[PDB]
Amino acid sequence: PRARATQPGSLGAKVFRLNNELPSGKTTNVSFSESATQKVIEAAYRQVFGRMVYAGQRQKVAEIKLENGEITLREFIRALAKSDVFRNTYWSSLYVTKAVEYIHRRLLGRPTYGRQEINSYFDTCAKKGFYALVDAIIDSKEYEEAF
Amino acid sequence: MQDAITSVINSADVQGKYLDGSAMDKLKAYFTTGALRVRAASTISANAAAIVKEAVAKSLLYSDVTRPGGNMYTTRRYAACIRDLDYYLRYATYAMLAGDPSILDERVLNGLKETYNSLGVPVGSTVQAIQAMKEVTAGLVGADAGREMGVYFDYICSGLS
Amino acid sequence: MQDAITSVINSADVQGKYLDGSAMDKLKAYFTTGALRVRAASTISANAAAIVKEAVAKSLLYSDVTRPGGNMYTTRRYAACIRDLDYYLRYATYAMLAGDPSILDERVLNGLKETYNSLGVPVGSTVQAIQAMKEVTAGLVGADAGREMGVYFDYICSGLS
Amino acid sequence: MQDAITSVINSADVQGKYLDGSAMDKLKAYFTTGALRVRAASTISANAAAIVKEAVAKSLLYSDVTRPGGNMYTTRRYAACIRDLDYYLRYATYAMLAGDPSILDERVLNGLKETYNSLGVPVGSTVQAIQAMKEVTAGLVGADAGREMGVYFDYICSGLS
Amino acid sequence: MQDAITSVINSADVQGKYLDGSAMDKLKAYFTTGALRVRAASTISANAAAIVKEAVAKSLLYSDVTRPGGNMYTTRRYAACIRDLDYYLRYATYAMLAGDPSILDERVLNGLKETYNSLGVPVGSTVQAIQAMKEVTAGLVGADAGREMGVYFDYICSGLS
Amino acid sequence: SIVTKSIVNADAEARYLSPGELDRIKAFVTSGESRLRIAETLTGSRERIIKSAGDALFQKRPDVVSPGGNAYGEEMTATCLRDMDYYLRLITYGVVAGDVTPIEEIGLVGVREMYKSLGTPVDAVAQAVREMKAVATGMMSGDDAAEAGAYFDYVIGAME
Amino acid sequence: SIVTKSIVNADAEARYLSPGELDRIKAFVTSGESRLRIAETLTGSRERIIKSAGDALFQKRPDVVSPGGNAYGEEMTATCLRDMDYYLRLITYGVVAGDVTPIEEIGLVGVREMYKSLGTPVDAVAQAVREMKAVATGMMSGDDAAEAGAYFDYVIGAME
Amino acid sequence: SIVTKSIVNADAEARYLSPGELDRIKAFVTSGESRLRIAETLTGSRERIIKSAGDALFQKRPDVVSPGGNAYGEEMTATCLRDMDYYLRLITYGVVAGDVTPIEEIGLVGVREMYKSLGTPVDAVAQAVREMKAVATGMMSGDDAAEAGAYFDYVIGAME
Amino acid sequence: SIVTKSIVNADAEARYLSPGELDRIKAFVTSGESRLRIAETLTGSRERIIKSAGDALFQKRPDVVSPGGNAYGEEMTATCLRDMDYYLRLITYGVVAGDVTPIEEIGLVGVREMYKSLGTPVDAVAQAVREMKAVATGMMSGDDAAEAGAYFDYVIGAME
Amino acid sequence: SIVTKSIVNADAEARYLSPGELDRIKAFVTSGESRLRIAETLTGSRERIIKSAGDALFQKRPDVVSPGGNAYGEEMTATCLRDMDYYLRLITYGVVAGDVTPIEEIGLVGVREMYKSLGTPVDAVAQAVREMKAVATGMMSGDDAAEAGAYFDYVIGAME
Amino acid sequence: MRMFKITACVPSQSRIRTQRELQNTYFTKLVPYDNWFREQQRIMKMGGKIVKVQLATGKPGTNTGL
Ligand SMILES: CCC1=C(C)/C(=C/C2=NC(=C\c3[nH]c(/C=C4\NC(=O)[C@H](C)[C@H]4CC)c(C)c3CCC(=O)O)/C(CCC(=O)O)=C2C)NC1=O
Ligand SMILES: CCC1=C(C)/C(=C/C2=NC(=C\c3[nH]c(/C=C4\NC(=O)[C@H](C)[C@H]4CC)c(C)c3CCC(=O)O)/C(CCC(=O)O)=C2C)NC1=O
Ligand SMILES: CCC1=C(C)/C(=C/C2=NC(=C\c3[nH]c(/C=C4\NC(=O)[C@H](C)[C@H]4CC)c(C)c3CCC(=O)O)/C(CCC(=O)O)=C2C)NC1=O
Ligand SMILES: CCC1=C(C)/C(=C/C2=NC(=C\c3[nH]c(/C=C4\NC(=O)[C@H](C)[C@H]4CC)c(C)c3CCC(=O)O)/C(CCC(=O)O)=C2C)NC1=O
Ligand SMILES: CCC1=C(C)/C(=C/C2=NC(=C\c3[nH]c(/C=C4\NC(=O)[C@H](C)[C@H]4CC)c(C)c3CCC(=O)O)/C(CCC(=O)O)=C2C)NC1=O
Ligand SMILES: CCC1=C(C)/C(=C/C2=NC(=C\c3[nH]c(/C=C4\NC(=O)[C@H](C)[C@H]4CC)c(C)c3CCC(=O)O)/C(CCC(=O)O)=C2C)NC1=O
Ligand SMILES: CCC1=C(C)/C(=C/C2=NC(=C\c3[nH]c(/C=C4\NC(=O)[C@H](C)[C@H]4CC)c(C)c3CCC(=O)O)/C(CCC(=O)O)=C2C)NC1=O
Ligand SMILES: CCC1=C(C)/C(=C/C2=NC(=C\c3[nH]c(/C=C4\NC(=O)[C@H](C)[C@H]4CC)c(C)c3CCC(=O)O)/C(CCC(=O)O)=C2C)NC1=O
Ligand SMILES: CCC1=C(C)/C(=C/C2=NC(=C\c3[nH]c(/C=C4\NC(=O)[C@H](C)[C@H]4CC)c(C)c3CCC(=O)O)/C(CCC(=O)O)=C2C)NC1=O
Repeated sequence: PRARATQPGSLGAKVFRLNNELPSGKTTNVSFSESATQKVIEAAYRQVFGRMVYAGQRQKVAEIKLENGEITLREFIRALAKSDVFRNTYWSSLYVTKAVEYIHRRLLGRPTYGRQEINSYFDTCAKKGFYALVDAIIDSKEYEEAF
Repeated sequence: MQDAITSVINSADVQGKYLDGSAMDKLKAYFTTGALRVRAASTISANAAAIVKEAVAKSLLYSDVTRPGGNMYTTRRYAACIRDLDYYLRYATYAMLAGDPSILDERVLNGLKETYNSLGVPVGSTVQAIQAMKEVTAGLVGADAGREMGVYFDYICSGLS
Repeated sequence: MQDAITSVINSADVQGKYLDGSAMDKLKAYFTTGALRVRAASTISANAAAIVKEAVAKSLLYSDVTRPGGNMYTTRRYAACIRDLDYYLRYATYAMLAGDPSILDERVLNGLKETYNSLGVPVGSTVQAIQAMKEVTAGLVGADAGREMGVYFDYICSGLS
Repeated sequence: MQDAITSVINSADVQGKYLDGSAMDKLKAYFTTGALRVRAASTISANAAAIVKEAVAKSLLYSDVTRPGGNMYTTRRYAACIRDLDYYLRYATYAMLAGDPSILDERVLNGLKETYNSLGVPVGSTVQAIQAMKEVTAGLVGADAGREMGVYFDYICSGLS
Repeated sequence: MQDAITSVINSADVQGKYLDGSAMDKLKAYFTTGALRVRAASTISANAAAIVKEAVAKSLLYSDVTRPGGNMYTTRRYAACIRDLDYYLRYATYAMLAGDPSILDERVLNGLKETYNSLGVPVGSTVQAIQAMKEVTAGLVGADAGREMGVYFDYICSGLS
Repeated sequence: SIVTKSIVNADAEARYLSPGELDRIKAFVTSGESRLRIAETLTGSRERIIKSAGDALFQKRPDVVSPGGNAYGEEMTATCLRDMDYYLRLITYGVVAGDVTPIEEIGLVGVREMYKSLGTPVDAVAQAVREMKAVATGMMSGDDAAEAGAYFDYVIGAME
Repeated sequence: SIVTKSIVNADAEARYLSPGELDRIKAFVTSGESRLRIAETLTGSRERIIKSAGDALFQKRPDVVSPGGNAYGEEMTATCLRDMDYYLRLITYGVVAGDVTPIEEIGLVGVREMYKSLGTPVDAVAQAVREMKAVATGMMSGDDAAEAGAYFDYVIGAME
Repeated sequence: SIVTKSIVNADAEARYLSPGELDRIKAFVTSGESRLRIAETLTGSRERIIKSAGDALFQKRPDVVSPGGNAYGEEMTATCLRDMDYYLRLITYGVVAGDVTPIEEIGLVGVREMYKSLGTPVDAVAQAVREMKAVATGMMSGDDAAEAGAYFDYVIGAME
Repeated sequence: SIVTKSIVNADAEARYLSPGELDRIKAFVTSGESRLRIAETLTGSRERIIKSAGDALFQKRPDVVSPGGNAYGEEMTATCLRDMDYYLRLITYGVVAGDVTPIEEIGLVGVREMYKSLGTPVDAVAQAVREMKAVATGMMSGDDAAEAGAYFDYVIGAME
Repeated sequence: SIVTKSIVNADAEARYLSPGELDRIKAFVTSGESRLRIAETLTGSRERIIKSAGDALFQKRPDVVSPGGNAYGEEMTATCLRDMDYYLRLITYGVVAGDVTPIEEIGLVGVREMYKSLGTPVDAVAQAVREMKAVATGMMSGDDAAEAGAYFDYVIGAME
Repeated sequence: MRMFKITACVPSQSRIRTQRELQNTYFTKLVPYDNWFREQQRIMKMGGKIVKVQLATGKPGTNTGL
């Protein structure tokens, strides 16, 4: 449980980090920084939604706030997951328990462990709703320790 | 998830045809009943907790299921039961507003039987609880609004059984 | 985020009084403007892409910015420029609908100044482009709503400069 | 992140011209340095741990820092110190390979100053350790590439101080 | 985050010595206080909601804050106020158990000042509420542990002011 | 109002306002006179509404006015009527707003937590707003009573 | 539709429908008769709308019918008029439903990807819907033309 | 219990039981005799505990038995004493188990939601457990009263 | 260049440069003369390449030069050839860089968005760079034509 | 100490302290005298422990005192005994803390990295703390030797 | 929206990594008001002192409109 944060090498999926922090005022034309930031935004779009979303549907306001550097990658993934296209795709078409399970597999990278964990997240879905479900998944200590 | 309008449009689109007179008549029927649907939805949103607690007071209270050994015994199980009944009333209100029970089998009745069978939840006792909830809300909103609520309550009880 | 209505309610709330007749006067002023605000908003929403392309064709196109040596040279910077202009027009339409420039001070002009200093964006070219867009939308949707868009575009320019 | 090549392309791009002969002169200067840059980079990559241990043994070991009372006392702070030194050496090798200190200004000296003020890290001991590492790598890989590493280590010290 | 024990170990560690007899004296002082610290902590944990409601009923209730015009007017601000008071009481209980106010300086008073300036929270009303809570918990759990809670509540007030 | 809610909806969906909700804002604009009349009649007879509703609440639920209850004494009953005054005031604000959101911002977020602190039974407050609803809809004409009863119904729904 | 959107927007928020949303559904329910009249106006005269709009489009943008363009030839021009017929049908659906979720949820999501895979200029399609809007709002009364032009406006806006 | 809690806390950590946890289990195993004596003290005199605690509660909080309160009438007062009997039984379970996971895991998780759905003031229930604690710790020796008052303290703390 | 890309790869993986990519930089260093020759021949005959490729594009796709199309008129055709000049210039930059990254930074990020704004059909631009590729590889020797055609191929791949 | 660790455990699990770990803190409070006696005897005889353990280590592993080894010379052997002094000091700190966490914070995080830097064989340091453990448990009474040997055992476990 | 601009710094404490990680240990970002308590508790659980908190947008003393 100390090694939740250790990334797998060549035996699992690759992990994308936003470590370069896209920093520039008076940026070079052939700056390599924006291109890697586009790679990371690409990666967040296809890990949250699964696929690259259609061209009219992607959020440009959260991409712009990330490339300017005011929000973190965690809050950017929270703004991707609390969007209308994500909830119309995954939360509004499905059963509530199946939506809890699939949103947990999308945002935490793993299926749920047991019943307490599902009785606690679907209670957050009960008294508060889907937005607090995304907020409680992104809050969790496994998310902060893993990513 | 589709209301009466979206289902009419989906039928006319799967046909590939334009909206003929029968579709116009169906949409006129929905546009006449919609104000009654709105007022019944407001009246049900008024008294959510009262309808739920009167349904438990009619059916589930003072029976064996609230006694030791019952599935409604503990405070956790009581809170989850109130939570389940609030879900049934809320989604019956949604299906009343849409005029189509597609949300019920999309989002309530999808894995509900297998969940209740895995947990050990009695399906007959919760069907009686939903029936008492239907009886209370039909006493609340009147005859015809109670009937158009009870058709979706009977849909939930039929999909649960 | 406040309307004319929410700012009236807020001002009557800080001092602590109920609704007085002067508040009702401001509210009826807002409504009698708000009908034509709706029609102008629909007209701007219909023609936003042509408005932005006429704005950049009026002011920014044959200058040093869209040329080499300017901050609008590459296709990355051109796409960012068109996106910045679209966002100015959209937020001006929101401020026109609400009847209050609090959204422009809240979401647009919050940190736009310092990132425009830090990226080296010229403030004067942006202000010229916004004013060109202002009389483009004034010639499109009409005179009084042209003035409506005018004070909100001027609010954006004053927060920018 | 720019090389000598990318900075040449970038400078010829801001003013808007094609490649002139002076740009080709800078490019051939970069190549004739770049062959020995490669061999020096392989030598530094081979001996990085010995370079860092000789740097700390030269300057930081028998002082008050590695002693109690200094910022290098605990094993946590010692491990952080060795990691900081390894990162300085690695980024100096990257800047030596690229022929441009833009990476040091981009990734190293971005917010390193304020966290060094906030954690209470001594700037002078770090600068002494980097200069000791500089002549350690100069005695290792040779004279001209020693000067190459020298201006990039000096760039790190000037951004630090 | 340090106890009396961890601060003793830390102080003996910075100068570099082993445990001396005066450290054992401080440790036995901590233990003979710590038994009644445990009983007072259980008493405070049992009655925290009544303590907070008596604190706000003593000082904040019939003033301008809980009235309109104050920062405690809306139910949002009232709920935030009760949550702030509960957090002050909980962290005071943690500091009482540890025997060290380092937790209050670490987690409570870290950035609480500037957000209290920025949201416009009155410092004086909060200090009065904390002192009212202080003698409420003093009358609850007793005299010596009342003094224990007193210096930690005073630490919170001094970090606040 | 309805305009702030339509704006935050078009913002989160990152598009302009649809002509449906432009027509909604236009219909709200034209119905301003009816809501002004409703809020006018409510601000007119607030004392009579509060007095009849408070006596009906005390007749229905005597636990709050009993010894040992919450609202016991002159000042406690006066503060109970003051809280009913605040809720009828927020009812008028939401009636003139066309939306329930100022009622949400001012008096619906933490009422369970703060009444858990004061010791007020929240279902008694729901009964009080129920009596205020019955009296105010008894005063109004039936269509305007339906409009005001929508907001009253929302308040008692968010209570219990 | 309006009812779907209100139900979903209350559904994520874990609340019932607010009374303002309920009178929104009520006003849409009352305006459904005028919506059905606009739908019959758009349905009954689809031949002249598609014919005149195709004529004005190919007059306005002649390069797409010239050799080298997409809609060159008999069957290609027939497919072009078929695509215009599809968009007029979606306009009728959006007129009846009271919102643009039929139009967007059927024929506007991947329209850029589809027309890029076909090799079609999307601006000329926007001009086709513009000429359809001109012929259609030339066919109705004032408020009917405004209510239909809202959805035509949404289609041309969702093109570019 | 103590053994369950130690096993689970070592179980998440992927380790065996630490020796400090093992002497914790050993000390609980030795103190089980005094725990069983406190349990027989609480079990054998449950009639007088429930009777005297109900008497002192209705003396202290008379509004819940007055008309208008929850426990008004014969069967409602019988159900009130039954709920107090439930909580004394859970107190006995927590006394035997050496930890509050029986009490919390049976009758304290959704206690707020249940008593809000029934219409019950939870502060009066906390007063009921307070009077039960007074009668029960008036019935034992000093350390026995402290060890039982720890679990009574946990129940009143978990109420509010 | 290849060195910036290897440096950002070793940076994100937080290690030194591997001897494989050191050998890659060394091989790039030795192949500098061949890429200088390729970029030399391309900068020599840029006008002939642009003229033959533009006439081949206008012969292949006449929709852009038709009335109503994008590139209609003297100045519009001249700006079309100017855009082909910019793309051949970026082709030479990427040819001398050994990497496609300056072509990405200068002219590949938002070309779909900006050509959606201007109204330019992007597939026509892909055909233009296809004709420039065919003509430039017709000019070069076959191995150097393969190298330049790799970058041309990358540009038309990022276009369509 | 045990209290900081129980507090960070109750913090991450976002609850109050369980009565099990309250009993854990109370038992730690009562066992303070025994741990004071253990740390007292260790702080008494630290020089004899260090001298016998260093000579036993040099008798067991002569590679460190050989020419070419790490601890060669007067000052190097004195610094070796100084490092053994630091580790016995941290052993006493963890013995009086009731937890291994100050030993972790001060001297267990980067010992492999820093001894990779200095050239010290870390398994030789593990042998040194093994000899210090054997000598200190030879000095103590068997129960207190078990307690001190738990912390010594933890240090040699975190070493190798 | 009442967006807070925070200039906080996050500590190391343990698990020394060979990644660069300047962007985690010192940063300046902006977070919304409603989750500002949660995020502040994350910085408190990490153990790093926060330097400056400002309110980027919105006004104190507003009962309606947020
Ligand atoms: C939104 C669609 C949906 C529904 C309906 C749903 C139900 C659901 N009800 C559950 C439990 C429950 N449901 C009941 C309800 C009842 N038992 C009785 O005796 C009564 C007859 C009946 C109430 C009227 C009880 C007592 C439990 C708890 C079982 C337990 O804790 O062992 C559980 C077990 C996990 C948990 O409590 O939080 C689920 C997933 N989940 C969903 O996603
Ligand atoms: C909702 C309110 C809001 C606004 C307005 C906003 C603007 C914004 N404009 C930006 C860039 C830009 N904005 C411009 C603007 C212009 N081109 C010019 O030269 C003219 C002076 C002007 C065209 C009218 C340019 C050129 C850039 C990109 C410069 C660069 O970073 O390469 C960026 C950096 C990220 C990006 O590349 O887009 C942001 C965040 N963000 C917001 O959240
Ligand atoms: C663990 C340490 C810790 C503390 C203490 C803490 C406090 C804290 N108090 C806040 C607000 C507040 N605190 C108060 C306080 C008061 N009401 C008054 O008027 C009195 C002066 C005082 C009641 C005793 C109020 C009114 C607000 C909300 C003001 C607003 O933003 O609308 C906020 C902004 C977010 C929120 O709305 O809760 C934080 C983060 N955060 C922490 O992490
Ligand atoms: C606009 C949003 C809003 C609400 C809801 C609000 C409630 C509120 N209710 C209060 C008191 C009170 N409210 C009640 C009300 C009740 N108890 C009963 O017995 C009745 C059943 C129920 C009346 C419906 C009582 C008895 C008090 C005094 C409590 C005390 O003094 O302990 C006070 C304390 C005095 C003050 O500062 O004015 C506030 C702030 N304030 C607000 O700004
Ligand atoms: C209801 C939503 C919907 C749309 C829009 C749709 C479009 C659609 N348009 C097609 C072709 C086409 N559509 C056009 C249309 C045009 N080209 C022009 O120059 C004009 C600007 C424009 C019409 C005015 C043309 C020319 C083709 C043939 C493309 C080809 O043959 O390569 C095809 C492929 C053949 C087929 O199966 O019909 C589809 C699927 N399908 C749908 O389900
Ligand atoms: C072991 C954990 C556990 C608890 C606590 C529990 C409580 C519980 N209390 C109930 C009723 C009740 N409980 C009370 C109790 C009180 N009202 C007051 O005024 C007093 C303050 C207080 C007791 C001293 C009353 C009055 C009712 C009847 C509510 C009604 O009839 O509406 C009911 C519904 C009827 C039934 O089946 O008994 C349950 C399930 N069940 C459980 O399994
Ligand atoms: C190096 C990266 C880069 C690119 C790609 C670029 C494109 C670019 N293309 C432009 C115009 C244009 N480009 C075209 C090109 C075309 N339309 C057609 O018919 C042809 C098929 C196609 C030619 C392949 C046309 C017609 C215009 C003028 C558009 C107008 O005036 O409306 C302009 C406006 C004039 C100016 O400021 O120079 C720019 C900036 N600029 C850059 O810096
Ligand atoms: C409390 C946590 C802590 C530790 C662990 C620590 C270790 C430490 N060991 C050191 C040296 C050393 N330590 C050794 C020890 C050894 N080599 C051997 O041959 C023996 C097998 C082994 C002894 C067990 C030697 C030989 C040196 C001198 C190394 C040199 O000078 O190159 C030094 C350098 C001198 C100084 O600044 O005091 C430090 C800081 N300091 C600390 O604060
Ligand atoms: C890629 C560029 C980059 C650098 C350089 C970087 C440095 C960096 N150095 C740090 C600490 C440190 N750096 C030192 C440095 C030193 N020891 C001394 O006393 C000397 C003056 C100097 C040894 C040469 C120390 C002692 C700490 C830890 C202080 C503490 O937080 O306890 C920290 C805080 C987290 C940590 O504990 O490691 C960062 C982020 N981060 C980056 O992303």
